[PDB]
Amino acid sequence: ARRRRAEVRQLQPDLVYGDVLVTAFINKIMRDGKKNLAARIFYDACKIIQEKTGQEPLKVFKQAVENVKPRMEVRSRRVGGANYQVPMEVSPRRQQSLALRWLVQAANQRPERRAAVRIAHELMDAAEGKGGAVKKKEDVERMAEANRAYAHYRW
Amino acid sequence: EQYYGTGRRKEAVARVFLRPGNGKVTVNGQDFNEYFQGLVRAVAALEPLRAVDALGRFDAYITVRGGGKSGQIDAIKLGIARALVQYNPDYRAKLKPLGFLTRDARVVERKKYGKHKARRAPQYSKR
Amino acid sequence: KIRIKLRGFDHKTLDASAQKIVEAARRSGAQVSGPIPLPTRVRRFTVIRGPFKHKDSREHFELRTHNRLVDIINPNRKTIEQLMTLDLPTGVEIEIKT
Amino acid sequence: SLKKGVFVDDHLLEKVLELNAKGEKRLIKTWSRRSTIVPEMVGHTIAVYNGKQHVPVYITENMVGHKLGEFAPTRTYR
Amino acid sequence: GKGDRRTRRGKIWRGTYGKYRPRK
Amino acid sequence: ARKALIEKAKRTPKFKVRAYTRCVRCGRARSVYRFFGLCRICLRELAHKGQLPGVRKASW
Amino acid sequence: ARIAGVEIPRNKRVDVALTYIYGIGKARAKEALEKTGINPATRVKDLTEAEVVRLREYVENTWKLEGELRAEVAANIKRLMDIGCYRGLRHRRGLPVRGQRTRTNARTRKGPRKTVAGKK
RNA sequence: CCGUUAGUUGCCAGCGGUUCGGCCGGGCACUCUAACGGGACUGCCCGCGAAAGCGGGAGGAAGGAGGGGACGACGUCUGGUCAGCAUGGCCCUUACGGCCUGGGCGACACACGUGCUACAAUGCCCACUACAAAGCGAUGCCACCCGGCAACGGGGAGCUAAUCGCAAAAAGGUGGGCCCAGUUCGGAUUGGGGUCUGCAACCCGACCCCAUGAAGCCGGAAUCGCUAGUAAUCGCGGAUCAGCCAUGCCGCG
Repeated sequence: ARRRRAEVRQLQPDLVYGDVLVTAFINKIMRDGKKNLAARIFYDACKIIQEKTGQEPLKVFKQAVENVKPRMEVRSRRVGGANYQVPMEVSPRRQQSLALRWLVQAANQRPERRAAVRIAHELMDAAEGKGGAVKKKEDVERMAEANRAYAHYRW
Repeated sequence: EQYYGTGRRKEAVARVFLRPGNGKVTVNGQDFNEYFQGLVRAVAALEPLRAVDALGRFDAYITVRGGGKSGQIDAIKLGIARALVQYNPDYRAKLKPLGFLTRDARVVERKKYGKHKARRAPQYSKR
Repeated sequence: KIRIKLRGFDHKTLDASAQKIVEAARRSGAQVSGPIPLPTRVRRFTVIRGPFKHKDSREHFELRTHNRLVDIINPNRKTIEQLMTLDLPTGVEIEIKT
Repeated sequence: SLKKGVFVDDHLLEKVLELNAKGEKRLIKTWSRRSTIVPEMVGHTIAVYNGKQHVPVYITENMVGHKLGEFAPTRTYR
Repeated sequence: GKGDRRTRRGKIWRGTYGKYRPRK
Repeated sequence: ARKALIEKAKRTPKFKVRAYTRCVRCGRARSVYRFFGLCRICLRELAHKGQLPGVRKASW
Repeated sequence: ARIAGVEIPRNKRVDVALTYIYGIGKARAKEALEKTGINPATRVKDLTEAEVVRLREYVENTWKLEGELRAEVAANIKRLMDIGCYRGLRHRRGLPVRGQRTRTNARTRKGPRKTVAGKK
């Protein structure tokens, strides 16, 4: 990215809820370009949110994400000596990136053997605001506060 | 009585034939959902109709040959679209906005010598 | 129904050479079913550019056999006139059949 | 590994069969380590070349079916 | 998988046919 | 050796297993393309001169 | 329940379970289950003494096994020592035997990695 | 992307006969095949600019180098190669030439590079299930029959190959199995029985089937690739070639 700003690569709407945010999340689930298998999972998992709660999946989903977005984080920095964990505001596009990435990672950290379940129970534990994703997210936010002393370096 | 647009996408070509009235869709002497059997995306190929409002009110007979499945899904998506603009020059100004009308040039880029794979380059060790 | 195959490394002197073979058969016979282009058999060579040890970097060489075909429905000698010797093919070949 | 003969060399057999009319010679030295040890023509000792020299190998019943090369190893300290 | 002579996958990878992947 | 050798590779020998190829100009054992009796080098050479017909600069 | 040698497979499917025998693989057990007509899906847990003997009988009989097999292998090799063929001194040395490289690899046949010094 | 030329590969697209296989009359529409052309120019609109141009909008398959190649200045590294070849010098000329048989280049206490196959459930097995995209084949590909669990062996039709064959695409989809285990993960190693090519497979071939089933539960310090049909992942072919140590390379999708 020396020359340009690079356009936020624009995604193909969810062919089932009509949501760009969803595809995004489907892609993060995908391994070796098995997009089919990936969507099976996301949807089978929306299945497991009715079969377990009254409310709409797209709604659990939107919400789980919201809780997992970090607002500040430490970026590393050169100074005369060694380095400084410099807290700074996290841009909206990145917030999204991190949320989804974290949901999928946290999901596959869970104990249940079948993927759609893991995805679901994590989605569920998130909107309630107590998944291991929201954990490794308060860890960031807290750590940006620990370092509040160095917030006079933000570019 | 009859309508045609040709779709292509990456080795795969679509023969589309629209007929008035109905809702059912043959592909290669097979039901749609029989050809694209639980392949999550297929429901996309007919999105050109959904956008015009002819959601149902057309029959479609289809040949489709070339390389592979998910391309064919898009191939059709062009056929359908092209075929129905040739049943209405007025079907431009709504299909073009979502551009179901652009061929989409993106092919397998070609394997280059010295690389492993077109871009993927071999493994440097330095020391 | 005389039907003839024509091979050639040279795509120009076939569509050229074996499509005078359509004048001298509509002008001197009767009905022709025009030149038909058979797909090509492309033999490729991959050669390491240097005499010694330069395994990445080579150069690509092809040898491309083009294939053209001609049908006429006229086994008379009002045709076999030009169509035996009346030449302009120099790196070409002929398959003769019915 | 074949089953249509036991691809054993002429020059050797000729020399064994012709030793098989009262023949008990040690002086027997081959170069065909490629030849199969053949059903029962045992008792003898054959000097097999390893590339550098021939080797006094005594031949027993338990060791038929094997090639001669198997008993004359070609490289040093192994 | 690909390493196992006695799987379908094994056979494919290896080029071969046999008991574990026949020729129809 | 490469003479008593360029020569020996011409005799039809006892057992056909021993039958090898050899670049017919650049008198040479390895990478001998069979359609040309030509060593990959003494080959890229003639190709460049056009002394092998139809043979060309490939590009796609 | 103790089929072969001194063998108690358990609680898993019999095709899998038969496996736990030395000299029985996925193939020889696919076989036994047909030549004695036992549904191979059945859990060992649940199957007739009838069946368990039909099995005992077929297996303990049809082929050499689990220990006195083991003994034949031990003694096939000590005989490969004979007067002493190649593959012999090779077993003697503990190095590969199906003619593979030794420069790199051969780790399975050699005790982990006995590292040394050298160079400049 | 579109057009013209062209009908043993395209089809009820349209109609008729179909033993219901485009197979048969029949047609090239379409798909394709391959030749030739057209098309994109900052040409058009708005805004900024002195200009070049920049940002945006139109229409268009494509828009500002649309995407990938071929193509490597003057020179640099006394770079590489005398073992491809050519060459000055120098040196051996019953031997530093030549011929053969056998061994070696395949050694193995160690150490590094590049890879392959894994460590599993987004997984593994077995079944059923055309989505085809380059190339090769008449001392060849080998359909199809029969023998064999199979490698393969009989037979044996077709193709000088858009006609016949390699050819199964694999990942996928459907069904069923395994249930978290060093396992139905993984297939190293070793025992055994065979197949093939070849004068010949000990050192030193690949392949099939039975047994044997190793380390490996995702890797320290380090460190490599890639910016889109790319990376990742799945197969397919070819060159050399009797066979093959190809997991390599060059290519296809």
